[PDB]
Amino acid sequence: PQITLWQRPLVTIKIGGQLKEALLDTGADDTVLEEMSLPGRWKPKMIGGIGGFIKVRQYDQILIEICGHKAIGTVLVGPTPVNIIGRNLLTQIGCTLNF
Amino acid sequence: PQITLWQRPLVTIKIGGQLKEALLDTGADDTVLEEMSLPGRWKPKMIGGIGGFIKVRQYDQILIEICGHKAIGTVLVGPTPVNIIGRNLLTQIGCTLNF
Ligand SMILES: NC(=O)c1ccc(S(=O)(=O)N(Cc2ccccc2)[C@H]2CNC[C@@H]2N(Cc2ccccc2)S(=O)(=O)c2ccc(C(N)=O)cc2)cc1
Ligand SMILES: [Cl-]
Ligand SMILES: [Cl-]
Ligand SMILES: [Cl-]
Repeated sequence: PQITLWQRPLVTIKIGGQLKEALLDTGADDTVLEEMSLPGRWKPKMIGGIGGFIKVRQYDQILIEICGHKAIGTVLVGPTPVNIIGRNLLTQIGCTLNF
Repeated sequence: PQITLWQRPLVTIKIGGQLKEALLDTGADDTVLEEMSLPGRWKPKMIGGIGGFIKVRQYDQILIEICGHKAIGTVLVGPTPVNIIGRNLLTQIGCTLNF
């Protein structure tokens, strides 16, 4: 699709079999979801937000669908203001900014 | 332009006679710049996300040029770690997400 930005670009994602609402965030380098169960081992990751850096859990090679587009990549889990699809997965699904 | 998300979508803007680098950020409702002077009235606001909240000054009806595109809108000014062009101005230059 072509998504305008008059409203937040909230889309449905599917991960671990569940539908969730997430924000397409080109300012986020990474993908960070609210606390959830993901398979496997995780590694530590620091993400720098507006108020400073925080520790989150990094899970690699996770299947996630974004508006029906299948992706497999790194998903961080932590206390994000909203589920966020950041550039790692936006790139994967072929998303660009256009004006 | 069509801007890839392999890297951060950093652009040059011109605001208040200053040339700055800023991130095209679809996750940001409003534009947020590092401390600078702007003309006119302002009112305080708090904005936040990962790591917490910061206080900013909200200036409305500010002229920004983004990639040669003029746009008018609110600019939040405060101790942000990165200059952000949010949806309030992305819309004005006709910026969309595309995949
Ligand atoms: N209310 C408003 O207008 C408003 C609020 C908040 C801001 S913001 O400054 O925080 N801002 C820009 C920014 C800040 C720091 C670095 C790059 C970009 C958010 C938009 N894009 C990412 C930011 N974040 C996501 C977010 C915050 C709030 C609402 C929706 C989305 S986040 O939680 O800092 C985060 C950071 C980084 C990562 C990562 N590494 O993936 C994930 C999450 C601007 C405006
Ligand atoms: Cl840890
Ligand atoms: Cl990835
Ligand atoms: Cl505005």
